[PDB]
Amino acid sequence: FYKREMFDPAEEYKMNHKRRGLALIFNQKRFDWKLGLKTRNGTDKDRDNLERRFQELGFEVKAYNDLSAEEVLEKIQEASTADHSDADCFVCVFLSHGEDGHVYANDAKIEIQELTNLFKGDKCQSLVGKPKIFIIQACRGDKLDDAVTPM
Amino acid sequence: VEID
Amino acid sequence: YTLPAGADFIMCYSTAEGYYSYRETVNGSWYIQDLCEMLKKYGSELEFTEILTLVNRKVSLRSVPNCKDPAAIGKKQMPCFASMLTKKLYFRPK
Repeated sequence: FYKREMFDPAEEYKMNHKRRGLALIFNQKRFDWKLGLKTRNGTDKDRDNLERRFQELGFEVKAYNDLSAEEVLEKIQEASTADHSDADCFVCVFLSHGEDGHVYANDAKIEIQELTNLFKGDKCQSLVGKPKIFIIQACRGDKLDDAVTPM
Repeated sequence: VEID
Repeated sequence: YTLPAGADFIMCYSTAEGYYSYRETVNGSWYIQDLCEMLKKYGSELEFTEILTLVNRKVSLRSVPNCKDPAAIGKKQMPCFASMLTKKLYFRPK
């Protein structure tokens, strides 16, 4: 047969590097008076839970509690410019309030594209073609979803 | 339950 | 062989855009609770987006039982993942 399928539906990311990779967790519990945000009690249970499952899967987990926005970008840039050559991939988790397209650090808004841009191929080359996983536990607005029933 |  | 700079991201959101997310003060938020429960059961066995679809199903069946403000009682939460992935992702043990 002259036409080989070049996009096999079974194709998988190669997950056979030396390390699994970094998982960062940004746990935001308390906020500046200037932000006017209520304290997210229960989030440490979320953090401890994520750190456990991510360790079970092989990641190196770095959990930060209540960092400022500048410090979040500092730890993001630190991950962005690291050597991911023998990592399978990269995870980044954010536990905060948010809205629009931004989450809150301890003191200030952070657009989610600020979290993601430093890992785009043109900036973090050692991750090109590797999965980059971002998890946002945050409000994205203030609508409520109603309950409906199949008929 | 809380809102966040 | 070139890729987009935007390739192979997956954005996993606890709720849909514009909408609230819900959190238990003892057990943590609905989404992370269910994500970790699915990861515990199938992290090393299933494709990551099938897990997220399971998480989607689990959070979808919950209902706000009681809320510091009662206008969210009986309300729902639908999570949503945005995939820019190009292959199947597994965390099979290594």
